[PDB]
Amino acid sequence: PPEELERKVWELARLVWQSSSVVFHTGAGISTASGITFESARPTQTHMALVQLERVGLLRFLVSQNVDGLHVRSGFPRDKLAELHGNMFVEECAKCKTQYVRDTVVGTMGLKATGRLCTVAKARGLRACRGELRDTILDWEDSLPDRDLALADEASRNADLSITLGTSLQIRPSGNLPLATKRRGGRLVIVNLQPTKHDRHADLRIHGYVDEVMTRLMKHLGLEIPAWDGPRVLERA
Amino acid sequence: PHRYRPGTVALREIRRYQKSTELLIRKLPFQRLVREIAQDFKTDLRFQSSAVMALQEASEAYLVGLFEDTNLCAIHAKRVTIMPKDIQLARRIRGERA
Amino acid sequence: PHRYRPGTVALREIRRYQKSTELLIRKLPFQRLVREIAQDFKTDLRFQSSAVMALQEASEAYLVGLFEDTNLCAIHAKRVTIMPKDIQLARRIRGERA
Amino acid sequence: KKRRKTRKESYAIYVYKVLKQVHPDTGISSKAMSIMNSFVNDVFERIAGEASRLAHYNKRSTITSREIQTAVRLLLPGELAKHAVSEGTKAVTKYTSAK
Amino acid sequence: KKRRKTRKESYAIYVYKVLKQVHPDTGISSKAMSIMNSFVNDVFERIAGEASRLAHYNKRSTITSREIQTAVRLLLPGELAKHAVSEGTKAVTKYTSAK
Amino acid sequence: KVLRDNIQGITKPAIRRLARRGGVKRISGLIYEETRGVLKVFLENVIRDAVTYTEHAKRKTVTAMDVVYALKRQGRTLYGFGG
Amino acid sequence: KRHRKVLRDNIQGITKPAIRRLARRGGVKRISGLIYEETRGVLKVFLENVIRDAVTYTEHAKRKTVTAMDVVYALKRQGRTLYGFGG
Amino acid sequence: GKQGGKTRAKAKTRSSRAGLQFPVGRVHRLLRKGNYAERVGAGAPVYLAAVLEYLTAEILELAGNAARDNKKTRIIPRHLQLAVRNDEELNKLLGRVTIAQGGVLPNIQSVLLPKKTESA
Amino acid sequence: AKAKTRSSRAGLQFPVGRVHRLLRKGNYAERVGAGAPVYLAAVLEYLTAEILELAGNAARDNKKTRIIPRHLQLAVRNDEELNKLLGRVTIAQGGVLPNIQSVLLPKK
DNA sequence: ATCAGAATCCCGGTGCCGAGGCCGCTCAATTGGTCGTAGACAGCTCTAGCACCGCTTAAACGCACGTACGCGCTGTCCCCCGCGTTTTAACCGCCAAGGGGATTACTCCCTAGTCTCCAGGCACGTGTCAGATATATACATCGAT
DNA sequence: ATCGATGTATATATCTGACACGTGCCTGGAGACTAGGGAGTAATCCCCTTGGCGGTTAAAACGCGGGGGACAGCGCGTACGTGCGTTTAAGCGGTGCTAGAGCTGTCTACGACCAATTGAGCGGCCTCGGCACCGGGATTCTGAT
Ligand SMILES: [Zn+2]
Repeated sequence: PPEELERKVWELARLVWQSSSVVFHTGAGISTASGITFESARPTQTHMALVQLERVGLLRFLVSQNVDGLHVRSGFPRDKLAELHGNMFVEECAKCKTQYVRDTVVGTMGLKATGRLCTVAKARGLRACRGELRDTILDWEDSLPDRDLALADEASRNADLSITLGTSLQIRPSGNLPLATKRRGGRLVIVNLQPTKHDRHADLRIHGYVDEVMTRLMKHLGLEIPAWDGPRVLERA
Repeated sequence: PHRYRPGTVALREIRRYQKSTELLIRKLPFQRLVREIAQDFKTDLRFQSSAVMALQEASEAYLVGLFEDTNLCAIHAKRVTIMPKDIQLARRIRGERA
Repeated sequence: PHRYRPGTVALREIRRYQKSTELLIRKLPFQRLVREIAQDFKTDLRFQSSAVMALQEASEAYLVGLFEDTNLCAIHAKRVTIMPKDIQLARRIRGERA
Repeated sequence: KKRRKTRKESYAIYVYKVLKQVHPDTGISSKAMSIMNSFVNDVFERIAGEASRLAHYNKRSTITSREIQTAVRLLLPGELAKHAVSEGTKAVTKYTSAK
Repeated sequence: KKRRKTRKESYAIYVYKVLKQVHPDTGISSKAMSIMNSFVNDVFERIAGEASRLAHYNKRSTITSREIQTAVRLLLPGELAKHAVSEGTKAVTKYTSAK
Repeated sequence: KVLRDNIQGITKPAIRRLARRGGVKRISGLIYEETRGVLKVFLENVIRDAVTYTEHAKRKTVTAMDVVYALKRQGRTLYGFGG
Repeated sequence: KRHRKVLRDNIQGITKPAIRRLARRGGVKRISGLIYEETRGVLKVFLENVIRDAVTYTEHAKRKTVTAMDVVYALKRQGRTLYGFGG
Repeated sequence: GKQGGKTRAKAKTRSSRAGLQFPVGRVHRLLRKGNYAERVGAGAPVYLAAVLEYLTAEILELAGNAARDNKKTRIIPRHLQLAVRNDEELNKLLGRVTIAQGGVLPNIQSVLLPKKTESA
Repeated sequence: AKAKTRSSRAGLQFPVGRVHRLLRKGNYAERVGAGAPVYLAAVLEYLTAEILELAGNAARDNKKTRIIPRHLQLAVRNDEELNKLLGRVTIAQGGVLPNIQSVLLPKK
């Protein structure tokens, strides 16, 4: 019923307000929610509200699964994000592990060679890196992007309130990282209409449309959601 | 009415071209190719006539020796027919493609 | 009761011996082999300790590089098992037997 | 003891002095140093040998900045050659400054 | 005329003189003579180059008959080397007769 | 077609004759473009050295000696044109 | 025997598991049982070719020990340069 | 007058004058004693020292990165092999060289491995 | 006294005195000892005598009286030791040996 | 996938011997300078390289046909892998002892350098016969009946 | 097994330009000489190499079990070889022009040699911390349920 949903979303606004180290986890539904190209799709309200929750300090760190890269497109500060499956906008240097950002999507997938040879110049007048650039799409069930996993695990081992939006926790280790927030004695909240394997484990369970919940949550925090002012590219908060 | 069976005239061509001194590429086409390549390195070059002949002798000897090693690979794989992967295996094992 | 699937331990062995860098042939047998070979060229030769280590490094690196090329030949013939004919093809294309 | 010492030259101090310029907080083992010393001797013998052939084919007596430059351009592949040529010209022009 | 002759040296007369010693009725074409001249120059460059390395490794300033002999023993394969060293010593000992 | 590119001057029958001179009985239809790529790479490596020897001599003409020295460097010594 | 020993059969000391480990470093998954006698043959031919040169370098030097530099120069001649032994 | 040299110039080495770490004087002395040509001009050893220094700085840059990735802080022969073989220009330059104690790059030919599930 | 060329004194046709200049002016070493040019001339003569013997026999088997580039290639490649000495050399206009792999030939 | 439980990873302790710094001394690099010739710059001449014209006919091109080869799949056998027990000799640490590397001092045989002498080897010329071509004719062999 | 027509062979005469030989010229090999340093040769120190022995315990060798790989068969589809008629342009010969290779002359900036002066680089010694080892705690998997 809508009155119970509203009371549970009020209590979620209290949990989010009161918690000192909020970690978001997101899955493909929230970015799909505009009716989903990866280049042409504008970010959904949920993403923009996450940016606004970040702006007020109601977000410690962000994890996502969404291969769309709309978190990257929204210029959510890259340093506070993990996109555990890889992103159609992001490639990496093999030889020296620097990263990049681009106007075009990468297009290839599976950690294959994208036809660019890096750009990092060097003192002492040595060659530029010349190292092969490689796509970030993992294919399936390898070791994740190493830093993105370490940070996501670390933040989970260090968070008092995880919140999981448009998420099925079923992909390991990804959705299991939210059990490290729980295991240390932190709270857990899950928001989905779909089933999930760890569904029993949370402090609060919501069933409802995630953009409606997040729009309500923002209204209860007294915050306007920022409309997207075209694409964003902030490496850093 | 008459027609020789397939592969027998190819086998006659093996038997013939292995008996001869002659160069096997057309000479003016090889001139234009050598000039097209050299113009990437320096504009307005000339060639001695014998410099083109030295390039043709070396390049035809190289292609023949490559095809001989390519044949060894095709035969080892239980094929009569040379394929691009045989050229690539020969060139990898010789240290050209590595 | 427990039994690894044949080929999976062999695969771990690859990963381990590619990570490592020590010498793989036993040192006393290699010394005696080198002395038996050298005895055909001169009687009563003596060897510096580093000279035998350098022969082992060079011969052991050559054997490894030959097995890479042998594996390429085995794979090209649609096999996973290396055989004497693969060593023979690699040595023919590299110009060692040719 | 007994005045029987015999000095052996090596590139070791220069390779070390270059290493601390490229990576200040890094060291090198005695086997890695022996490998680097052998690498320098090989590349030196290649470049000097081709500079010799270049001089001889042209009937010149002198190896110069030319001959070394074209030996380097023949021997080194790729951009390794263009960077080596840029560094050689930079060193020779700096050395010719105030002549 | 104006002295532009310049005088190009070759082994042509000596390849011919050896041919007539071995097969008196046979002759040799100008392309084949050019190939034989190139073969001599190549084998000369190899043996002289290996003799230079042997002299240098042993800190010796002179190429002697020992350096040419070891260079031949290293370069020539199999039985061809053993006949070559026999012809080499025979020539050197004959040249040292009465000397 | 009058607009021939120079690398297509190394005709299919010229490649067949080179393969037949090398003892090849049967030739796949994809061999010809691969063989042209191989030949262009071979000629770029020999010509780059020959042009380097030409420029080093301060002259505008590529000579038979510049090609022989390029081939001797590549480890492909050619007898016939000089020493 | 304290002096003047003669040797034979030492080639079988290049053990079956030693040949296996070399094939492992070179990426080999599976090895036919005939490979060991073929690889011993190849190793012996290679090792004779390096030793013949190494010993001709000792003879040219007029000394009775094979040194590391003799082996380094023997390998360098054959287009197989070894770094790390003082060359 | 030669008493100027006895009291002035203070031996500014050809290396320090050219802005180099490698020994110009030693490279020159080796070019003269190596019998490479009858004469050796003043720019030849400066150029050659600059090139040898560039190539050593290139290998030490890549070897120091390989050492750091292995969490080590002293370079060992393994790091030189990992540096040389992962660079396409250095691997071609050192194509006939074996490095002692260096081993080989971790590499399995792909048809040897098993295979995996998917769900998109 | 009347001059005798060092070749005739050494009992060989190749030019000892020329090979001595070519050594001294080739910069191979600081000094070239008097036995070195004699030994090197004797070896070059022996190697040219072997290749010309084999080439003359190949030409006579082909019923020609002049040696041409086929006969030099036939002589080198049919000999297991000259082929290994000339392993990387290519001879202009020499062709290749007539070989066909046994499995390519007809079944009967 | 749920359940403990391996199976391995991450970490703090310990320890040793190899890397880095310091010292002192000796010999290789630097300095200033002179000598003479390698080679850079200019002027000329005449080779051979590039460009164009048109003619011939060998070669490349392109389209048809069909045979045989590539390679996809499958079944059967045996050969190689993994693991458990026993046997072996590699390894290591010690100790013995002398062959032969490496360095030194002596010293004379050898080879760079020199001037002048002269005949060998190169370029230029011309003649003819080994070989290439055109034509006639016999045998070898491939493939169909 | 025979039969036929195709291509390679073979026999002939005939015509032609490359090689073999002859002659003139000038360059470089030779002859006899001198000067000095390279390397032969012997005597010594003492390093490191070869040999022998006794314990240990890691690796090699032998066996046995069984499963996954080699590879021989066979089937099917398309790709490549042989052929023939049409189009292209390579190859030839001839004529024209002038860029640049090649040689000769003149000059001077460069670098080899040399002696005198000094500090940059080597061998040796010593300290201590990067890292090989590991035993202990956790987690991060893989087998047990
Ligand atoms: Zn990079």
